[PDB]
Amino acid sequence: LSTGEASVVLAEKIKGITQQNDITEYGTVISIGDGIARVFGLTKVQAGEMVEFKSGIRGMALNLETDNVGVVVLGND
Amino acid sequence: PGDKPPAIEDSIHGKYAGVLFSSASSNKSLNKVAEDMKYFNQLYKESEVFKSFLNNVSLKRNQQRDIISALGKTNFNPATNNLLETLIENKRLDSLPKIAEKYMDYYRILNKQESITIISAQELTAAEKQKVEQGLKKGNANVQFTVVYQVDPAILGGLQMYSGNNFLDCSLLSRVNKLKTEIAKISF
Repeated sequence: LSTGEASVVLAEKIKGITQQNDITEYGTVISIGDGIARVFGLTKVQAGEMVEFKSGIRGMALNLETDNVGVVVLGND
Repeated sequence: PGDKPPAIEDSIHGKYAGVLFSSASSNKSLNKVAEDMKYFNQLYKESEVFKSFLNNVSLKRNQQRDIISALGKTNFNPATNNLLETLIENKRLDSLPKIAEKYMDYYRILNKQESITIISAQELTAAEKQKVEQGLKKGNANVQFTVVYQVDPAILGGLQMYSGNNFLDCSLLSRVNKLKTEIAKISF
């Protein structure tokens, strides 16, 4: 074992998953329901910011939690 | 040691750590797993990507399994490998760090060595410190210990010893307060 295994993990992560875009500006939907979506890794977002999903429908970042972001969708779930 | 952890707790990390402690101490080994868990703790804080990976929840189970293998499939006790697999299956991987820390705590409780802290207003002269060691020894007289000093109190000429979870106050400040209170209640 070694401590420099970070590069190994980094290399494995970049290849195995065709994902992990610029997390600072993008996020993934953990769950959606009851007019609420639990986004993930939408860091650097501001409270009250306006986000947009894939389909183009928009939402506002109401709650900013440590792990996820609570966004209210301005449309049909 | 009776395949029983020091304490039993219902918290998530507590539950997993206790099972790991029991299972590990059962087969033969605890120190091996201790190095594995200690390695994870150092890595969780030193490697930024590893921390982001653990906290990442949008990751699939298969993806988590492959990245863990890339880290290392050996140098980790079989219990540790089985623990990681279970965490991946139960979506509990994010709590892996806490578990680690908690486990070492238990391990450090099994460690006989302890640190004793003495609080005194006056600076402790080296000759005086040697006498203090003799007294602490004669008090315990059966366990080796490491001494620590700290001098920033309001008490004067008093010694207060902290030993892990025990506190013994020999401070003169306590004597002053006790006398002023008892003299008040004389009820002449």
